[PDB]
Amino acid sequence: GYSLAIHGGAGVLPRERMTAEREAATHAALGRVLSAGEAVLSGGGSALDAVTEAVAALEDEPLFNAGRGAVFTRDGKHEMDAAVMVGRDRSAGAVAGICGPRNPVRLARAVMERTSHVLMIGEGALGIARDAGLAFEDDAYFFTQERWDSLQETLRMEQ
Amino acid sequence: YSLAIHGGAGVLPRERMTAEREAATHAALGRVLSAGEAVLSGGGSALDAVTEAVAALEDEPLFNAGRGAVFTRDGKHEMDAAVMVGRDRSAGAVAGICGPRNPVRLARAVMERTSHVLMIGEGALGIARDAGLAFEDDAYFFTQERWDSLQETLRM
Amino acid sequence: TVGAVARDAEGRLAAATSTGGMTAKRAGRVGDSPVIGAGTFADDGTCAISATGDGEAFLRLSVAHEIDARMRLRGESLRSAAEAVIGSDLEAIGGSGGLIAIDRDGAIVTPYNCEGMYRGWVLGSGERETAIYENL
Amino acid sequence: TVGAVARDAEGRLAAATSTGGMTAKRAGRVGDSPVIGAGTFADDGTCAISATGDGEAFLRLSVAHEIDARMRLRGESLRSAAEAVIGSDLEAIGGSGGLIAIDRDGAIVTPYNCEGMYRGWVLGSGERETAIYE
Ligand code: NA
Ligand code: NA
Repeated sequence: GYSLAIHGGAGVLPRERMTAEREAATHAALGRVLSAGEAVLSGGGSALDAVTEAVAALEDEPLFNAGRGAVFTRDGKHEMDAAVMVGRDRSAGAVAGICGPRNPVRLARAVMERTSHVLMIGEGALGIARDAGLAFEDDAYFFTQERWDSLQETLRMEQ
Repeated sequence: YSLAIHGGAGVLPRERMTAEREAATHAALGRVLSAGEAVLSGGGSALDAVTEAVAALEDEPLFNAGRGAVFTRDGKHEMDAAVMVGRDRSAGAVAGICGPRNPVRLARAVMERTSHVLMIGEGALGIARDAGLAFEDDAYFFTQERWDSLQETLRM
Repeated sequence: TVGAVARDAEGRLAAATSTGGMTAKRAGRVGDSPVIGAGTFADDGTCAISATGDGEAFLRLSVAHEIDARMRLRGESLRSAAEAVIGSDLEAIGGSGGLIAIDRDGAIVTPYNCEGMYRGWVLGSGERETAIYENL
Repeated sequence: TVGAVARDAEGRLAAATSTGGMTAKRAGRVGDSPVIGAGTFADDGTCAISATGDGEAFLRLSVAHEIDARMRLRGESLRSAAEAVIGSDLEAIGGSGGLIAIDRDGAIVTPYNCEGMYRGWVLGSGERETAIYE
């Protein structure tokens, strides 16, 4: 039978600083992601559909550093990287340094499916997003106060 | 010491290769070997050797790097480069750049000036400027044969 | 960094990774996530992998590919290979992070060498778990 | 794509690769050259590698790393590993190209599976060659 595994990063809050509310919120987010990927596999969808939908869910969850709740660069912007790979033929698509596409993983997949390339950057990558009719969002959608404060604190502790 | 080089597997087909072009090609490769040989001969590093050799291949318009770089679909240059040192697996690389005269010298600037092993866009060019590397216009990089290669390819 | 690996009923694998990168990152920096053989990887003959951690260490060691190589060339299990690379190799060069991976027979491993890794899995049975630290 | 691999007087290795990419490539495409473990690679315990050919095939197979892996994990020679990957693995995925590589003992290999590959080497003896086809 099918199976799915997921992660929302190794950059976890240390246990001694993790509250019961945040712990519960985190497990809830991971649960919603598992459901997104489970629904696909359950419905007889591909492994590719499963990991795409799962990662799109992780992008949508603001607790995880992808799509919404993406960390900030030194210059207070988002630069988002993503990749998919299918084990049948080692077919792949990836992007780096992107901002605007709501779900970078859906762009990574658009690259694999629409081009002969396995990695694309800058405006060429965004051009594929537009061709593929992928959703774009404003900078506010991706913004989360905690990540913004994380940047300001991180920059302050370099002085 | 030893040095090996290449100027690409994208060779001109035998039936289109003239005796003059063959000679010109071996001459260019010879100049590259000399650039890298000078470094190793003088007791310089493997890193200095491959940097200088690749900078020479970039400078040679017969070879698809720096000057004589192929053109994109939209008639521009996008140049990628990397260095790696086997002692500590230290590395630097750039992708999608145009301007730095010798992309490989930027790849090396990334390794030596940052903690990163790959950089793109304006961030990469900012390191070039910090490192005081030479920038060139699209004219410098332009070679008629690559331009004609694009125009023929676009006939599709 | 976030990611997912899946095995369908026929044993076909896929992997996907997405990231917003790194807090106070230098504009232009590219880590392991978008580089197949580093942070993302899938081959139906071995395993599917999605990594999270110090991108440079994952790029330098080609972590995802190293695990595929150890499975193919030494006949290692996904667990043995994945745990060795994250536990030992990644530690040795001073890198932090972890990795979710599923082999072609459905074995799931989620090794990490740091405080924790937000993670979970769901099976075709309906059986499910999530974790942050070492426990569930 | 162009590149160079060197072995120092002390047996220290390095590799460098540079490219204009591929003619009429889609703007934003990144190949194997700037990806360590794909098109560029150096470890003083095994070999230094600089690749040229279909960049996507080199990325998908992680050609440079596969050769480092085969040397470390199967105890293969640089020649055996490099020839296997360029000759068989790269063919199997439908990719064209080749590779210059130097091992930690100074053995140079320049395998390719296509019409030719602009290449050359110079030794500490002063002894030199350049080649296009055979
Ligand atoms: Na998210
Ligand atoms: Na050139």
